[PDB]
Amino acid sequence: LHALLRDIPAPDAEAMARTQQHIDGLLKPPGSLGRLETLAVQLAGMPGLNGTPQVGEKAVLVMCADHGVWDEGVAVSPKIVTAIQAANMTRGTTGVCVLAAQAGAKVHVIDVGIDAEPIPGVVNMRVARGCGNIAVGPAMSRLQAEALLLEVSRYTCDLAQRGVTLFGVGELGMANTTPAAAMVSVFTGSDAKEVVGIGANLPPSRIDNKVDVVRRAIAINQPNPRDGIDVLSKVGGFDLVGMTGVMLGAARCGLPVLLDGFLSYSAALAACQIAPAVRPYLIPSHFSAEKGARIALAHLSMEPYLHMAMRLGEGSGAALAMPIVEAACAMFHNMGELAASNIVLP
Amino acid sequence: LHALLRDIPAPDAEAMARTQQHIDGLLKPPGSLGRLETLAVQLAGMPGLNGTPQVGEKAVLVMCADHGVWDEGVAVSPKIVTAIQAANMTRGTTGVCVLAAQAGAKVHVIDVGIDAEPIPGVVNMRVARGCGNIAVGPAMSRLQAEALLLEVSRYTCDLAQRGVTLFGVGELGMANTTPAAAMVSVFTGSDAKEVVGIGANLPPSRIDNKVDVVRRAIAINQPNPRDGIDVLSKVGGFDLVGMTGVMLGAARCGLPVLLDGFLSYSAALAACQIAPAVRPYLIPSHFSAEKGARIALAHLSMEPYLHMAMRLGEGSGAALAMPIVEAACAMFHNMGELAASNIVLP
Ligand SMILES: O=C(O)c1ccc[n+]([C@@H]2O[C@H](COP(=O)([O-])O)[C@@H](O)[C@H]2O)c1
Ligand SMILES: O=C(O)c1ccc[n+]([C@@H]2O[C@H](COP(=O)([O-])O)[C@@H](O)[C@H]2O)c1
Ligand SMILES: Cc1cc(N)c(N)cc1C
Ligand SMILES: Cc1cc(N)c(N)cc1C
Repeated sequence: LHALLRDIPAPDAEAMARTQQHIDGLLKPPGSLGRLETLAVQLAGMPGLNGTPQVGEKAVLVMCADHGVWDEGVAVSPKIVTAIQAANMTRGTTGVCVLAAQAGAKVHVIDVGIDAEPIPGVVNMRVARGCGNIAVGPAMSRLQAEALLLEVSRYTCDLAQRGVTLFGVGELGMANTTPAAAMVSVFTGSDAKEVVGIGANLPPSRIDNKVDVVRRAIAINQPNPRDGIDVLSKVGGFDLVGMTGVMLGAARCGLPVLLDGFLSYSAALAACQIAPAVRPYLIPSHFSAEKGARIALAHLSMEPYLHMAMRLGEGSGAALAMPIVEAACAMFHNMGELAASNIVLP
Repeated sequence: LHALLRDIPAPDAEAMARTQQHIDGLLKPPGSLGRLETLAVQLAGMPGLNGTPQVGEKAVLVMCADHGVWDEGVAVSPKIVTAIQAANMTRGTTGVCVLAAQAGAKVHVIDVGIDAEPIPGVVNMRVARGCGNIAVGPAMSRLQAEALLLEVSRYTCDLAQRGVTLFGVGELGMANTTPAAAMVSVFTGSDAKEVVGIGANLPPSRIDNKVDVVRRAIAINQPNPRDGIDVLSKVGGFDLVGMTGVMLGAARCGLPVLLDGFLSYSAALAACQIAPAVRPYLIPSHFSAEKGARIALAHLSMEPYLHMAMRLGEGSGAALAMPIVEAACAMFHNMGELAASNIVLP
């Protein structure tokens, strides 16, 4: 794991320089394509893409798991929905499945801790039947966190061998916006009230209880904000740990990762805390309607491309933004050049 | 033309109701897909789509024309770039061509007033070799404006016959952000300084001159803000008139139109002023980096889906958002239902 974090490659400034020069000479006013140009350059710096903005196979990894904190009354959805929905993921009827299909990406459903019997067709990496109730103690041990990080990381970079060049991350777990809020609060230094949202339609009246639970989880566990793994194991979850692992794996693989919503933001904060070298590989997708989204994105210093007021999770936003990443590549490779048209601009 | 505006159909509330009910029963927390759900319902109300959110063939109409106000030193790009770029549009090497190809849409290049010899492969609807310099008088006569509106409208709704269900609008004309700013100023009531931007990389030092020109154009022409056609003919342009015509044509055809950038916003203001019934058919794409974008979007009461800091024009943003429109349809048609999975939510 120390080896893993140690070998994360730095962006290729040489490739980025050639990219910028090429973009500037395209049939358009310099910089007129805004963030599309910026995105194209970023990709070019990623060693896994071979010095150029390109997109081969696409995959969305969905980490599924249950949370003990569900018993604290912080989620209105039945607990079994996690297992049921994970199963639907294999049938391609879920939101991320439909959106991924539109983007030509493949959805990988991974069980890292669902509290139910194993689901056929689902990748099995189950740590336990649900994580501990963070309200009264840790969600898991530090070893269980590190082990899962390692496992998911290898799985991710292994997919690279099969031709995957763009990753999307997502989750599925009833009550997971609670540990996510706790993590955001700890990494950010913001009060729980500022980060706790309604998750999956939590009634406004029950919001006060959710804030109390987050506070309790933090007071009891005393997670070290300077230790990302410590925070994840104490007030996080298996699904959140998995998302972090995907980010570390892609970074080590020198490939781009598309974040999704609020849950992915907390995992991204943890990842960047564990290994800053990961940041250059992160690509935002949309701006989650969850209350604590603005704060989480600010500390990540990211500005999403899409404002859809989405809050489904599953990696649905990640899939929706994949066409954008491909558009930056198309621009870079298919556009004509000013010089070829004898156009000279000041 | 009065017949045209008179026959614009109202949205189908019955179809929209069935749509909302169907979306609410999808395999996800009600409303969790945010603006995707809202978009899906909007499409369902459009009579041309036959009571359901669907997308058949896609087209982007690019209105090209030159402006006399160019001689006032408000644009840094050579005037011939309009003709040269219009030609490149036929070769598929321009920004909108590359982005449209990615979206599977066809680009229609239409010449409504380029100041150069006719370009082969370009649809000819030329009103004149460039419009009048709005700084010293009107850009065109009221009749020339009404005639072009009618011509473009018919062309647009005629494409519907060929299977087009989604339209994208765009333009090409050196110096056109000047008349666009003038129009936004008049329709909005905002001062020129608040709406004039740098267009295609206009040096910050030359911005003062551009503001003066806009003021002069308004003072001399005295356009009636309550008369959209009056405003277009006086301080608008052929390309701006064409964009307005596309919007009126699609609306009459009961079909959706994707706006592009700042130039499209001014055309949209004019269109909604001429016929309010057009508003329900307008779909925003991205948020233009042009200074007067926020104000124009506010009066249009629209919130773009994409924040790419783009300012190329051509309809490049419109093309970039087409996948989003298709995603709303995919969600609506391909997602599973809660009842089928025995999932019950409060
Ligand atoms: O991705 C987001 O921004 C997102 C925001 C709110 C809710 N969710 C989804 O809803 C679940 C978490 O909501 P909750 O109320 O059970 O804490 C989880 O399974 C996520 O997939 C996801
Ligand atoms: O669409 C926009 O928001 C947009 C914003 C700024 C500039 N443009 C493009 O640049 C041209 C107008 O810029 P300018 O400086 O000649 O007034 C015109 O041909 C447009 O296609 C387009
Ligand atoms: C200079 C220039 C300006 C614009 N507006 C466009 N579309 C293209 C080029 C090349
Ligand atoms: C209830 C519920 C919640 C979530 N978070 C998801 N993805 C799906 C469903 C059905």
